[PDB]
Amino acid sequence: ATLRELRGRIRSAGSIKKITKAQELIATSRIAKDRGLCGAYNASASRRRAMKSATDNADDLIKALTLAANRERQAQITQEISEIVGGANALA
Amino acid sequence: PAIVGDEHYRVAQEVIRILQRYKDLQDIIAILGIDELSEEDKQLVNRARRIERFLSQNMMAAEQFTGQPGSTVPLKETIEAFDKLTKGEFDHLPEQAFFLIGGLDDLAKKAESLGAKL
Amino acid sequence: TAGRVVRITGPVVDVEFPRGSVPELFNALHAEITFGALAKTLTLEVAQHLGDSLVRCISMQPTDGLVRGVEVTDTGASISVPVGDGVKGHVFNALGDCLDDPGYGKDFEHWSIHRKPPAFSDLEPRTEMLETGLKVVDLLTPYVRGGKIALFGGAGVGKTVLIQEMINRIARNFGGTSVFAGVGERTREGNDLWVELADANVLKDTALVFGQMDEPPGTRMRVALSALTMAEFFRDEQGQDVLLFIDNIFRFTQAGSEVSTLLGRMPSAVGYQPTLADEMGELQERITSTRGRSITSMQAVYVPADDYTDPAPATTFAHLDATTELSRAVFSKGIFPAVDPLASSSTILDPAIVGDEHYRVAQEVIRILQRYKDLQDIIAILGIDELSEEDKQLVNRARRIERFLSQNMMAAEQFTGQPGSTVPLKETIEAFDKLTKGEFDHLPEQAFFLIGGLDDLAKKAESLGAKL
Amino acid sequence: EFFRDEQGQDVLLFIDNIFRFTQAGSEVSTLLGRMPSAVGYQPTLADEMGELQERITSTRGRSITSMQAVYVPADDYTDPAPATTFAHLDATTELSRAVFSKGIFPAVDPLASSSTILD
Amino acid sequence: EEIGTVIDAGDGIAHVEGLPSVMTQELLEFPGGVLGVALNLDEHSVGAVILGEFEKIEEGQQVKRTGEVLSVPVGDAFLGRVVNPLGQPIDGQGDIAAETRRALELQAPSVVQRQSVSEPLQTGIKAIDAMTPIGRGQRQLIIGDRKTGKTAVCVDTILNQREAWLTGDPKQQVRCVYVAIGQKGTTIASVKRALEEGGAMEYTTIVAAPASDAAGFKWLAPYTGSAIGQHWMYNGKHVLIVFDDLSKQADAYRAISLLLRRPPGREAFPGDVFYLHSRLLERCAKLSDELGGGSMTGLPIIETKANDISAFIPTNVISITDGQCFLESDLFNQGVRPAINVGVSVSRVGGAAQIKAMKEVAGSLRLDLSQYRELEAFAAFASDLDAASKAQLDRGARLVELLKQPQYSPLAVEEQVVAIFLGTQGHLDSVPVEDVQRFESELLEHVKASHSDIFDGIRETKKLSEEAEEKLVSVINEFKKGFQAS
Amino acid sequence: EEIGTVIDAGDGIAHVEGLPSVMTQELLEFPGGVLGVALNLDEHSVGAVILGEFEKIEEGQQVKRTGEVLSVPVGDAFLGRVVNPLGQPIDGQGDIAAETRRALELQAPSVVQRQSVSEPLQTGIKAIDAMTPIGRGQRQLIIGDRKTGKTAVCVDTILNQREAWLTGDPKQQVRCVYVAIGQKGTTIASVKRALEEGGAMEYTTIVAAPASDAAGFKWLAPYTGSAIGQHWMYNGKHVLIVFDDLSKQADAYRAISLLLRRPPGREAFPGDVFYLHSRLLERCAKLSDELGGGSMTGLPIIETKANDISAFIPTNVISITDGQCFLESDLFNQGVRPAINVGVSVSRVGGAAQIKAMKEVAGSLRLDLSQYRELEAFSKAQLDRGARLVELLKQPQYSPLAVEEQVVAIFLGTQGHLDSVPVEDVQRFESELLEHVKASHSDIFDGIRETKKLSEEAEEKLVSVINEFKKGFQASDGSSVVV
Ligand SMILES: Nc1ncnc2c1ncn2[C@@H]1O[C@H](COP(=O)(O)OP(=O)(O)OP(=O)(O)O)[C@@H](O)[C@H]1O
Ligand SMILES: Nc1ncnc2c1ncn2[C@@H]1O[C@H](COP(=O)(O)OP(=O)(O)OP(=O)(O)O)[C@@H](O)[C@H]1O
Ligand SMILES: Nc1ncnc2c1ncn2[C@@H]1O[C@H](COP(=O)(O)OP(=O)(O)OP(=O)(O)O)[C@@H](O)[C@H]1O
Ligand SMILES: [Mg+2]
Ligand SMILES: [Mg+2]
Ligand SMILES: [Mg+2]
Repeated sequence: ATLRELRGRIRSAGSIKKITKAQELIATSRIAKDRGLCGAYNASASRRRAMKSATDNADDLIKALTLAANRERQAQITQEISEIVGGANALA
Repeated sequence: PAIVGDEHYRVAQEVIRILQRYKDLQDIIAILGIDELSEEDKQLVNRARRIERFLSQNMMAAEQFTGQPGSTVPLKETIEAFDKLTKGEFDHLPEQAFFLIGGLDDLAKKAESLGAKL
Repeated sequence: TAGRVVRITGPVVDVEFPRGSVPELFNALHAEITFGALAKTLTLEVAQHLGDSLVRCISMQPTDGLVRGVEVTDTGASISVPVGDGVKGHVFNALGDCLDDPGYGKDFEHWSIHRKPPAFSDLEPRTEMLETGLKVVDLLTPYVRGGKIALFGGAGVGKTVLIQEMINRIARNFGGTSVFAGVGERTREGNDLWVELADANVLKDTALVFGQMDEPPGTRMRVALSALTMAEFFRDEQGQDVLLFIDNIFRFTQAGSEVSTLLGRMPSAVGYQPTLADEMGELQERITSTRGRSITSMQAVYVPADDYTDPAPATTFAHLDATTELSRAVFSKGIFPAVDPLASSSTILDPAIVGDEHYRVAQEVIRILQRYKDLQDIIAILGIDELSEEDKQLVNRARRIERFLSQNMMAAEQFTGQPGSTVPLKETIEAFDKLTKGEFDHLPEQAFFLIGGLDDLAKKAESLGAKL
Repeated sequence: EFFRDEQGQDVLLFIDNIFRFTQAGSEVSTLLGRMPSAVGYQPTLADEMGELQERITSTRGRSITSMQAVYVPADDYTDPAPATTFAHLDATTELSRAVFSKGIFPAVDPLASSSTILD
Repeated sequence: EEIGTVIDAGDGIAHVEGLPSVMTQELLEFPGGVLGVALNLDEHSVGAVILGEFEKIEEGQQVKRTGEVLSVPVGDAFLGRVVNPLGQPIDGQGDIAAETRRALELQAPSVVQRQSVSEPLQTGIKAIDAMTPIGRGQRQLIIGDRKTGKTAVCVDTILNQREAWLTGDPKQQVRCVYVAIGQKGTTIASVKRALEEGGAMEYTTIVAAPASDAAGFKWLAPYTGSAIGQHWMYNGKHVLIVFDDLSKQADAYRAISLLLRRPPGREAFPGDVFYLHSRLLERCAKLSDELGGGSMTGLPIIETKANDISAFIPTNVISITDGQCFLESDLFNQGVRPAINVGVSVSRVGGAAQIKAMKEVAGSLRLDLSQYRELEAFAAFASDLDAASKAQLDRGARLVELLKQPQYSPLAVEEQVVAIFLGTQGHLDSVPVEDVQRFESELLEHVKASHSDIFDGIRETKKLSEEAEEKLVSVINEFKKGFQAS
Repeated sequence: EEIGTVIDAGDGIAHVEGLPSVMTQELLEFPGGVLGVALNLDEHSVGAVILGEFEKIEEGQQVKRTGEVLSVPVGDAFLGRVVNPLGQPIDGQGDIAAETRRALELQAPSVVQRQSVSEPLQTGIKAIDAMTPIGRGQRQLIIGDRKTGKTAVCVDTILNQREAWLTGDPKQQVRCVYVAIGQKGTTIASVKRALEEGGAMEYTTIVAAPASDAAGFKWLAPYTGSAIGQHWMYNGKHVLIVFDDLSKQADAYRAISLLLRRPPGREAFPGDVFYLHSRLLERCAKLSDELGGGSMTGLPIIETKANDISAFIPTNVISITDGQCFLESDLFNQGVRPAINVGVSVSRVGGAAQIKAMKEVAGSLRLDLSQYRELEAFSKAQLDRGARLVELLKQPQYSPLAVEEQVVAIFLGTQGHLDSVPVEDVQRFESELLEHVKASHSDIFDGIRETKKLSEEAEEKLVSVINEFKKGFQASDGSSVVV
């Protein structure tokens, strides 16, 4: 279930990255021209910077998750082979 | 369509489309919240939550697990009810009205018990 | 009545004996390697009876140079090590040979390194706090006097430094005897420990047994039993309070896996020996207090490839009273000791043993850190700005708490030049009560890093610009 | 090698696809009953790749230069086959659909492509 | 008598030649009092697992048949005793006067030898008794990571049977068997002390196979405990058996099977590990009235790693038992204790394992909490939710508070009925979330001090009468005036 | 004499019947000068791992004893030579007149045969020599992704020992062994060329098991280099051994184990791959004075995949060595070279083996850089200082610095003398300035080198010279860098 979970996380992170990127570009448009995606502004330009940061973080997260997923993929192949060959060796 | 007919098939496909879109949106709703969705996507999310709840049903064999006697919904009532649900005709009812009931009469009764009216 | 070598497969040797003279399991046999540079007397330990009067044995020394057909003599007994007050202050190898004074101890009483664990009716659960002065240990993972403590961690997250810390905090003013087992660890670490103990005047109360990385798997599997035999003698015969330090018990399991492979056994999961749990259980159940006879054991458990689900540490968990799980993620943040406060545990962290206040404060710390961990997915993308005011407040509190669980350690001075600190348990409880209640929320986060008690907190907050 | 060593020529050796060489080696290893290594590749993966690649060299003033199509399983560059191959690679040329669709030939992606001697 | 000879031996396994008439799974005597069991029978030899200390086994030693399949002594004398998987005392209190002997592999009751599970086995834990109720004859898996509270749930269930024991009525009494498999000896001793303080050792037996035991003893201990329980079950008694835990028994069986060189399966487990657990757990049953009406309730424990219930052994055992209580570290650390994951924890007997009053108050509690958790996740970043959604969230937070319970703090079933009634009928809505616990604690105390007839009515009639409901509602409303909401 | 015969041969393994008197791990000669090591000895045959050209082995071939356990020739004649893991020359320069032979699997010095690491082993790399100092007898892991500069660090360290060599004092000289395991032949040739141009082959031996070699040679190479080095170390010499890289040796050993049908574990590695690396690296030690005080410093190299230091082999080696220099690909591609990562890079035991001047100038440097990284992730003055420090730690390949020059450069960075200088010129600035101090005021370097300390008078003169240099330093931008 580790690989299934990692794939689900990768899908979620991809959707988030797409949304944040669209928000960043729309905030760029609205700069030339309530909500909480403005970063530390409460604590358009600020939303643009916050969405840039968020989409970059989503990209970093996708890369890390993909690395972990590929490690799990390789480990699963190796383990499955180990079980198959262990059984075959037992019978041989 | 050849077997179940055009109405059944179209309603089924619409339900599936809505639920698929809702599943696509769930991650965004979880991280960024629902207010960041488009108004059309918010409409779809409300419809989808009501639809998924209305797919649940009080089954007879489940009385022992819920204390509630089961129900049976004729095919025609199912098709008409889900046609209405996909069109947004029950969007004014709380989603909890759609949980573990039978047909539209049960829906009206549960909505009344929760304050709203069908 | 002598046998002869018939097979050699690395550190494992098959020996044929005349019918009727087959040695008993665990008997020590002796063979000779005569090749000049590698000349030595091999100690073999009987591991299996193969049938037809053949035994499979594990060599305690490398078998390089051994020849098929050479004579093998059965000593008639298992490997035995010298016991008594004389072993204190001296360094030994897994066979009981003194390394700092060769020949020393040959005249002492010798005990077989193989014995049964104490009878179940002699066992008494230990619930008594061993106070360390480390904030995180005392608060969240209180150690048990006469109990079993483990330090889990991946490569280089601070296990050995924490073992040295606990030697400093527990062994130095200890009144009883200490036994240190180096199992499959760095030889220079052993030399460093020897020198450090001599400097601190603790060596005279300590027996050091080393079988380190550059040893055959058989020595790495038996050295722990040798050290444990000395500890058992001190516990049972001498009626002494005993400390037992082991670094690293995972190396014992790993050597068992290597030996099992050589012995021809079918592998279990992840290539481990089928008897992994059973070997570990024999060893661990020997390491224990009995009624009126106390051993406090502290063991470092290596976690392969940072995989806490690996069968070796996973099996080790059940044998412990307190478990400090070091985390790579904590280590990466500069937090020393790199304790994972959410994964560590103590069987005595409950209100009945530590009291209502300690338990409540520990539980509130754990709740806040758990909430912070749950928010990490959201924070990793958006930061804290999207959180609700309650969650923002909690996240600020949790960051300060996780920093304040760090501590300048005594053994860390060699790395940072900063002397360590000791925090009384009462002060730790009070300080974390204030922290969870939000009384230090105005102080900057860095003020909580690598300090001791509240006085240090005030001084560092002042040095930064705030004021407590 | 005959062209380089006996005719004293410079040779361009194209290999499409080097991954299929690695995989054929894995299949042969399986047929011969050898226990698979990590991710199911032959235990001698690196040795086979080295024996092939170390023969592609410059010597005595003449060279064999090789352009090799590489398939990356699962797009995973840490997969043993692409990792072993890239242990021997000196440059990468990625041809991009985007660049081709602009009429730019050769359709080399100037940002994706790289070379180990551009220093 | 027939005699074989040891031809090879190691690691707790032996191979014996001869013994032509040995049976599969027969007990074999080795010299020195050591016993074994014949697992592999082929023309050449018998593969035997040594149940004890194998370091004394040598090539050439004589092995004797016993003529007995694996069996253990059984009787009432095992109550209050600690034994090893052969039924031999290990508590140092002398011999146990066995009533008789039971073969370990006697078959489970058939489909027609049982009747439906219909009697509650109260745990004293509100979350379990209201949301995953356990009946008599049920198998309820307690599964979770280390230190999530699995042993605490099982031991508190054992301790909660003391009142039933004191009644003296065997139709009410529950005798308890605690099987410790692969546990450190001091942990078993601490469990025994906990039982002793609560007076549970009067009706409890501990079968102990600590981590120092041979893999054979660890493999057998569940079956030994099951046979001891079955002796009572078939004599009209009610038995609760705890297996702490079956993960270690599966590992011990795998060790034995690999040492015998049987071909491994997934995770190197033998092909019949599922069978190992299923044939054990199907012996827990509710017997029909023709066979005495006895029952044995099973509480197997499974330890998962990294909250991975998809591993081989957890999946097997989940697919065997009549529901599971899933304990989570994240829930535990949040303060949800017992740390039950409500969405995925289920009881497959359901309301049949509850008294009427509990069934009525706790009707849809589990689904309500599941939907609450779903809504909580969905409404995490919602601003200005619906009125109905806000009401659902408030109610669910109150219910979650209501289901928190300290260790060693059992509630009688009537107290649980009243506590649940408070939450599900809406009487906690006016109470702040943070005070919910306190409120319940004080309300129950109040009903205990006066209006104690509400508890009496629930206890004696198993249902909350309409008039008792009216009185309880009035009592709650009156108590709320004096309650100080911090 | 005893003659065995090949009964079967496959995939670098052979089985030989006969040779009743053969020893475990004995070297066996197969026809055509092929060698094998007797791994498994039973009553039917001897399993042998072939070290060399396995394709020449045939059934029925005669096999002869060597009478020698697995061993290599050792002696001073190996300096400046390139050999294979058997000690056979491969540089085409004739025979190597060996002093003696040394068995490959001799045990490491015991806990009581060592002493604390106390003498620095200067690498000439400012980042390492300042932040992860290496003492003689220490094992420092060089770990990173492919093409992150690992070989460059190790080769620069070897090149840095030329000045020590020229003194002729065996207490100061460092003899170098460079073991190439599974490396491309062209890269070994380039390494040898760089060592020759730097005058380093005089005191360096190369053990080569290139990528084209069979697994037996790749598996053996580190032990051969270690034995060559140990011969010198036990004779009171100081040795530096580089294993480039141990990832490939682990792969070779895994191949050999699988071909022997040993059941694997994690990542299909044999259960004793940890032992493979740990017994090798335990033999790098600082000997006690009773044993001569010699030392062997190990620089194992590990290649990670995608910067994953939590994998099996990297974690094994991390748990063997006394610290690691983590080379990050992100830094390398940003032009930060050598691409050392401060957060993960640490010297466990080299803190004591650091001259006093370097300690004084670098103790702050460590903290400044560690905190500047987190700040830059997101004061302004500390940002400028951190940029200047990151610039200062950059270093060209093949150009190690003497410790006195490192002290002066770290002084410049740490004492704020670069706050005025433009970032883009810091490098050039430092270079020119150091050259100035060599041409004139060279007594500063002499004082530091003799005393190993930075004196108050020398510090004052250094500041004066820095100001005078700033007077006439032409920034690329054109602006003066004065004050
Ligand atoms: N309290 C501390 N303060 C500062 N640095 C520390 C501290 N603890 C550990 N370190 C750093 O971490 C390094 C590793 O510590 P330690 O040797 O205890 O790790 P380990 O877990 O035993 O490692 P291994 O798996 O390699 O044996 C130490 O050399 C030191 O650099
Ligand atoms: N309801 C509870 N409230 C508070 N603490 C509890 C509760 N239940 C258990 N605990 C505590 O949680 C810790 C773990 O409990 P327990 O030993 O029962 O868990 P486990 O899953 O069986 O553990 P292990 O992995 O050691 O076998 C113990 O300290 C116990 O006191
Ligand atoms: N200090 C440096 N300054 C500038 N360029 C450098 C430096 N070190 C290395 N390089 C460049 O980086 C290239 C790769 O470095 P190097 O070969 O040392 O890395 P590596 O990690 O050992 O590589 P590989 O994976 O090929 O073995 C070198 O060819 C050189 O071009
Ligand atoms: Mg360590
Ligand atoms: Mg438990
Ligand atoms: Mg390199």
